[PDB]
Amino acid sequence: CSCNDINDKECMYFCHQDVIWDEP
Repeated sequence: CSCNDINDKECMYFCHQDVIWDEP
């Protein structure tokens, strides 16, 4: 997962989700 510009709640959400995307 990659988060820095975004918040922790959203970060962890898709972190265990493993969103290998960038543009949805």
